[PDB]
Amino acid sequence: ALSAQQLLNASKIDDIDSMMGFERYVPPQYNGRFDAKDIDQIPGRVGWLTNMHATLVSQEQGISGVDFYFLDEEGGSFKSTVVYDPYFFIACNDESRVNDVEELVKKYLESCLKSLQIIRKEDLTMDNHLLGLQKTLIKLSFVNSNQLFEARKLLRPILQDNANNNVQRNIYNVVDAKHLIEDIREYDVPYHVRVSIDKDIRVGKWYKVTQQGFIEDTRKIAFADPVVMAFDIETTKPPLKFPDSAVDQIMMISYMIDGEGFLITNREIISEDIEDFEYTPKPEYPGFFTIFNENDEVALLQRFFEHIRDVRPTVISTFNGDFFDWPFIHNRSKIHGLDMFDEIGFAPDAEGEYKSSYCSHMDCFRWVKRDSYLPQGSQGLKAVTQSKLGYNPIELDPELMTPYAFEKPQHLSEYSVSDAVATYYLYMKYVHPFIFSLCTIIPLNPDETLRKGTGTLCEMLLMVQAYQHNILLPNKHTDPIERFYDGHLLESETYVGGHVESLEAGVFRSDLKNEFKIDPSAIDELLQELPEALKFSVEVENKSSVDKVTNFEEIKNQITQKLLELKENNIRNELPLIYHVDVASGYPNIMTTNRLQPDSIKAERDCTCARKLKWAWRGEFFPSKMDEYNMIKRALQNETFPNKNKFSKKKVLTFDELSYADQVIHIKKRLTEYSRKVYHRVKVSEIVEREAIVCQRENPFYVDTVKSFRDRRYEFKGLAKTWKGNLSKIDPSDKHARDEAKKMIVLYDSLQLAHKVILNSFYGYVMRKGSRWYSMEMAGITCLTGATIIQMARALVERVGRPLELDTDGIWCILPKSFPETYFFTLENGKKLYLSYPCSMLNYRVHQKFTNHQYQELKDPLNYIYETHSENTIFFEVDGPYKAMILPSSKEEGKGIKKRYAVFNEDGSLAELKGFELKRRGELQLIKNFQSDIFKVFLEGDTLEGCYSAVASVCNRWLDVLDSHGLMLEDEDLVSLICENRSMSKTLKEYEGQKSTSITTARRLGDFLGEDMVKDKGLQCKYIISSKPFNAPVTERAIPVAIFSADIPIKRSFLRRWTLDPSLEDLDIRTIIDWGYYRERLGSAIQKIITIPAALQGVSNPVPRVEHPDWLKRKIAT
DNA sequence: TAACCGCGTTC
DNA sequence: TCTAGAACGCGGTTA
Ligand SMILES: O=c1ccn([C@@H]2O[C@H](COP(=O)(O)OP(=O)(O)OP(=O)(O)O)[C@@H](O)[C@H]2O)c(=O)[nH]1
Ligand SMILES: [Ca+2]
Ligand SMILES: [Ca+2]
Ligand SMILES: [Ca+2]
Repeated sequence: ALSAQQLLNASKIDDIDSMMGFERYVPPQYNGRFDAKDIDQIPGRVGWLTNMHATLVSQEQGISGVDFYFLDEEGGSFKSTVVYDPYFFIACNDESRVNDVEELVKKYLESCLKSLQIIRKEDLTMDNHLLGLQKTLIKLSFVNSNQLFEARKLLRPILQDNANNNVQRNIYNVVDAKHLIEDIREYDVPYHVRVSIDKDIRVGKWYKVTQQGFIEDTRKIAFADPVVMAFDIETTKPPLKFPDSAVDQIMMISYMIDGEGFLITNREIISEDIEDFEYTPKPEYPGFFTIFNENDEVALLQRFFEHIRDVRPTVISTFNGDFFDWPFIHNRSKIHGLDMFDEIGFAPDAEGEYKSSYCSHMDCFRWVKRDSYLPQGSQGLKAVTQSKLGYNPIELDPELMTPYAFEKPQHLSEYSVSDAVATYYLYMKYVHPFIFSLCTIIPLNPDETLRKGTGTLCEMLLMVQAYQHNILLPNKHTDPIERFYDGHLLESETYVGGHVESLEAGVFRSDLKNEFKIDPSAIDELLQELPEALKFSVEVENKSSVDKVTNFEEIKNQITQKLLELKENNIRNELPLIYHVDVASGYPNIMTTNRLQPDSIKAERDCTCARKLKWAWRGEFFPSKMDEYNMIKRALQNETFPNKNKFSKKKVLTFDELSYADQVIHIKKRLTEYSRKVYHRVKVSEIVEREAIVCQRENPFYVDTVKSFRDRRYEFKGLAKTWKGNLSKIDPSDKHARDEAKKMIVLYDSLQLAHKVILNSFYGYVMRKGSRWYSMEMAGITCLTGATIIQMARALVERVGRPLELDTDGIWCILPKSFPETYFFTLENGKKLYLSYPCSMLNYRVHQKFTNHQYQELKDPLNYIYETHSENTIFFEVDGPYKAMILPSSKEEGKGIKKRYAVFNEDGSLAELKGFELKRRGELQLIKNFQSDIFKVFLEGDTLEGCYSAVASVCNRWLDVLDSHGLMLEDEDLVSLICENRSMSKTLKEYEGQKSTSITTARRLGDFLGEDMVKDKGLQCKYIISSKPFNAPVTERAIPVAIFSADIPIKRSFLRRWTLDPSLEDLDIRTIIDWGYYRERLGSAIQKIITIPAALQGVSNPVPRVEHPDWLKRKIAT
């Protein structure tokens, strides 16, 4: 009877919408033909779709439908409602008797079923579906979703029983219609997704709402301009603690509406009335903020709710507002006897996020977290503003927030409007165009398009294709609770992913000579392939013909000579060429080349059309066999356990009474113990080479969806490279032009990276939990193939140059200055074709060794005729040459550091900075600032030995800071330089039985500040490592840096407690630091970046105060 | 030493 | 309920 609450909320939503200008529109009646070619003749209203929600409407019980919120061409707004019967399917194990099943379900579901019907869809798991055979299904249609759910509850027992054996009575006897129900299908599709897919309606498109339905207006494709608002709230706060929606109150709320700024102030906390002012951090971001100095918090809350109600915003944007701002405003409204929903139509949803019916809430922190491609260290508003808006917003220590409400209140007002300016323009410039364009292809509304996982977005895209090709959706994947290998219980299984190699460390610079040993057989190979490779570069790499290029022979000879000079002088000491080669959309193009997709992975039983491809399976299992396995379960069966309902008539249960899971949970622990004692190892790892069949004739709806999104992303990736060239062609004095060109580059880099995470997820989706198209084989084939290609390329580079670092699909390398480099074919039309010989030599070989010659495609659908052709879209791309690249080395013998380096452009700017602590979130600020100071200095110096001498100076100055026990620095730069920060993904209760600096910091923070400090995850544990107690583990000396700002009484007690020294009176931070610990941290940094890499290049220790490891001193002494 | 964990990176 | 993947560096504990 929950329909009541649902029918109720619909009427509430209907009224809130009309209050905001969204009255329900019903179009005139029309009896002429429905043809989009006569859109101007059909009666109806034209609007721009801005939102969609599922609703329960009565005619004038509840009927399911979808509310579609529009903005019209006359500056007005409205909404329209489409109704559509929810439905799912019943599949049969005997197609000749579906009418019996049909007759049974029509009576068994007499209560909730509205209609039924026999439908055929294409099933990709069925024999002969490639010849036109279809699956026969019963389409069960309902009046609303509540009825659909009841049928599923009524059908699951029949599905549970039909796989639970048949209770027999007369044992001497030799089919029921119930047993003909194989499974239910397409039952877990969200209703609004179902309507958006079947009706082909997308937010962001123009439609004409007529009686016949929605007619897309393809004549207009430019978005209408909604009313957009962004807001930031700032609240008082207990010193050294977090705000509380109960005790603390909102000081002020800054916001901007379509460009115009505002600020409401609570004058019971703000010491003075604030006067209108301007914060325009850059000319392109105007910010004229009118102020509203209200009396009390209640008055502030009512100005906000009244302004919102008057401007009527279809989009409201925040930064982390779903988990702070909106809940704070909601609790402050409740305490003050205000109801947020009745006032602004906003209320928390099933996951604690605040949404409305008429306005989309766009938390920009969701975009940053999912689509920015920004590291977690750079996901704060300040870092996002710097990177994406090109300036520094106003800063303010959060401890100073509540005091400055009284002492310096104008400064507080400037900070709040800074956060406001950043959020509005971040949304309008970045989040708004991306999400609303994405809505035009994804059947979700803006709220969900921004928030759903990228694997769900991929699933949404694939379901469209599958539906529009009449392909039956697979049910969501499910793992077995237990899987076994050679009698051992498996802990985990996966595939061998990407191949990563650390090949060389040290300093490499375009002006510092390097030693090259060139394989003369490699040069002989390149010369044998040269003629065809340049023909390949002309015709395949440039979509051209060798006839129209006029200087083909001159280029051939020029490269030939340079090659031959290298074959005679194998040993060479030349300047380097620091280049990067990487496959463009590697895993996508690997997939499309090999026709990879989950429905193409076939067994030998179920299928020339077959292309055998290899992958590596890796499993982690216990060392115990089955004989041992069953022994522990028997012992667990005799044991008794506590009941999950703490309060129950009963208070204990048996194993067999426990969930098959909790059971396996207990089996896991005991099995681990037994393996640790009898075997001494708890987990055995094994890699098994496997081979899979990929049918080259299967319905390619998946791989076509990847290919289409690949081409979608490439448009923005290409525009970014186009504008990176346009900026290089503008004269340096022509400012503004460079400024707009740089803005275009940041725009298209961002857009293409935001598509890259979706493109990335098309690869990961086949391994996602709940994936409708699961395939471990397809992913393993993709990874192994890329590893085969990247090492073939390394083999060639090894023989004509020095590869430095290798990762998955990319290689960093130095090549001789005299290696064939860049050439330009000239066409009869004067058009020039670019040629990077290092690139095209790899791509010709790639297309010799990895082409798919078995790719098939439907030529004639009516008579099912396939044609085979050769497909290969795997190409290396190239960037460089660069000024410098710095790769660190390990502290251990014969070991490298993968995934960490720094690359510098010829102009001196930083190109790439990978992996280093400087980039990661948290880490020790000392190591952060040291790395920040060091990498630039690697460009100074006239020789390699003089280069290391330049960095050594910074090093010794930083060692001087620590050898001096922080006497040099003022009090601040110390507390800031020696603090280490770490985040806790869970809360501290969830780390039971674990030792870590963050755990110790969190517990000590709670004993001194209260249990409210650990009530939420994501805590920022800021700590220093104390010297005392001596000889104690480091996790036992982590002191939270908040104590040194606490009142003396608390400081001494806890300090004394934490140092195990009750006689301590000296409380000065510098006397508490274990400076030897930090001196060792800096030493390891200097060791891995400077000293050991220098030794590997034959340079005496440039920082002798950092002693070499004993293995390195012995290696040089011999 | 070597196994192992949490966090946050590079792909 | 909703939920893309694996390989890797490093500080730190623990067989
Ligand atoms: O977050 C990520 C990044 C990368 N990958 C996977 O790593 C592969 C190689 O990682 P790349 O960064 O080279 O991606 P790409 O080739 O698709 O992009 P561009 O070089 O054209 O810029 C990608 O093709 C993808 O499958 C992920 O699965 N997730
Ligand atoms: Ca803020
Ligand atoms: Ca790539
Ligand atoms: Ca690339």
